[PDB]
Amino acid sequence: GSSKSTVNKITVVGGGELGIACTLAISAKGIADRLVLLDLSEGTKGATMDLEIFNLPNVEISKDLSASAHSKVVIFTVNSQSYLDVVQSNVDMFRALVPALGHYSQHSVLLVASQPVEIMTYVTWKLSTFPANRVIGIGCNLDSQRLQYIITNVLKAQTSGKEVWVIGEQGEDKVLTWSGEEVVSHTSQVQLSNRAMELLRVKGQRSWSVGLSVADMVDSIVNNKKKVHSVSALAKGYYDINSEVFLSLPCILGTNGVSEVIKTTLDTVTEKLQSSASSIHSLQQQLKL
Amino acid sequence: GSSKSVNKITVVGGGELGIACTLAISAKGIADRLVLLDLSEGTKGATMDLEIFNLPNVEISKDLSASAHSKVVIFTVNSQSYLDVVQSNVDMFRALVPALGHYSQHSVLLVASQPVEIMTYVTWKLSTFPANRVIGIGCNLDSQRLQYIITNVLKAQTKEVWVIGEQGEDKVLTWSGQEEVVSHTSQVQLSNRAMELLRVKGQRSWSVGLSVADMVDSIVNNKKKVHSVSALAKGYYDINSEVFLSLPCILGTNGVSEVIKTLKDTVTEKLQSSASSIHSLQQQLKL
Ligand code: NA
Ligand code: NA
Repeated sequence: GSSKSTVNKITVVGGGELGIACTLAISAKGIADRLVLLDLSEGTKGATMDLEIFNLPNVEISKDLSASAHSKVVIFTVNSQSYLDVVQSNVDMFRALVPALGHYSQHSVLLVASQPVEIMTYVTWKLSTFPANRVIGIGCNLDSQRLQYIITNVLKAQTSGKEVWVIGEQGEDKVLTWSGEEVVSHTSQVQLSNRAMELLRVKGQRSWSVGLSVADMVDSIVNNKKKVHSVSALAKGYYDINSEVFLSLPCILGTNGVSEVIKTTLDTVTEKLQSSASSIHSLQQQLKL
Repeated sequence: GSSKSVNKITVVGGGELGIACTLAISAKGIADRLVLLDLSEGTKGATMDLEIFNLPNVEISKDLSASAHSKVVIFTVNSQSYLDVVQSNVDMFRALVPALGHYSQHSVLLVASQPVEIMTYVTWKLSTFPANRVIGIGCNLDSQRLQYIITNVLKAQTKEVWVIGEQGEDKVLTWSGQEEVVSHTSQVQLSNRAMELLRVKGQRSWSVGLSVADMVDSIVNNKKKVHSVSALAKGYYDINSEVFLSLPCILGTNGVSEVIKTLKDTVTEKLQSSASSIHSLQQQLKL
């Protein structure tokens, strides 16, 4: 008792934790005018039953691919022994999905959040027959937003007009670059960069964090923010890469996807990027697409 | 590039469950202001991404006093023999609940930490709040799923069924009943089947977050909606020990306004058994 003592339609592909995280983050900020969650699991699982029960006003859950029609953004969150076999399994899942989703939303931006992101973005590009500017992966977007917060807020470091980005291939080995001027000591900038990078590298990347970074990218696209994000983008022509690979590059994002790749200062950065391009390209060559 | 081919709500804990509650509450616009208390080692930067994301009405803090004047305080924090594990959880609550109760003296305390029955009792003891304003998530998620299973998965004619008692793999159900007479055997068969469908399902952080947000909705908007929540069960089912079990309650601005009357033998048997075992564990805890 009382005793004491335009209508912005967005499709999230996948009803797993990442798909749910994207859905909730997008809904939390009111980014979508309407949101379709494509639940592609076995029906018996009832993977998204709780979301149906919760009944978000502008959210529709469906198992029908055609429910995604006329989307502004289609977000891929789905995922499947040896490395090549595991990647091939993911590729094969995308092969049965991307062409249909591309058909249903022919003017959308395709946003790839499935891993390994560089290969999966390339695969999505090849399967959709979309222009490269409208196919992007989450790349090092989360890394970059965190790194910038680390420098500004954790380290309270004086950075003057210069912005820092994590670029290239997503992984434990991380590559950074600066875009901006006030003259700064090379030694001090390297020391700052190394320190902020160490702080970043120990952090995990859980589904909720990825969902939040995805929602922010969708925000930029649907509202034509022209905000810079480091995303997986077609890297041929940059850093003397002559192969068709997607690496994370700082891009201006808006209604038509990537509007511009911004220039950064120019060497180990090129070397690491070319090495990534080489290994990614070699793995793409042995995949069945 | 071109080429082709004022309702203030505090969430206690910044772990996955705390985040899930925060996002679910924000998604529906339930909170006017939301404070997320990040009680981890600040070195981990547990909630950094949520700060970066910058939800308009969300404040992240490590300061307990930032929770002051909340309408609802949600406990999502958690954490070797079973008694030692629960004791560590109790000890964490001992350093927390009394301060949060002090800072929001007129709030409803909503306990989402496990084992929920014991942790709700502990929160009740530590806060010195009236029992109606201390509730646990109990079997709320179970109940909402079970009703959805019957109505939507089984398309069965009947919403008036609740999962009650102690949260666990072996579940107890009860019906409110009405003027329409139904065959006992048919109702038992329906219940067993829906219960099996429910029992194979997991309860992930995102699912619990959604069910929590819905309960917060009922409280802060005074919905007077029935939820099966962990509530002081003394007086019900011949239990005269102070234990919290999940009972169907009407929730509103002052927490539990009424425990609804539900069904006639095995249900009481299972409830008394749960009451006894829970009470035994409470007696051996240091509170
Ligand atoms: Na809906
Ligand atoms: Na904020």
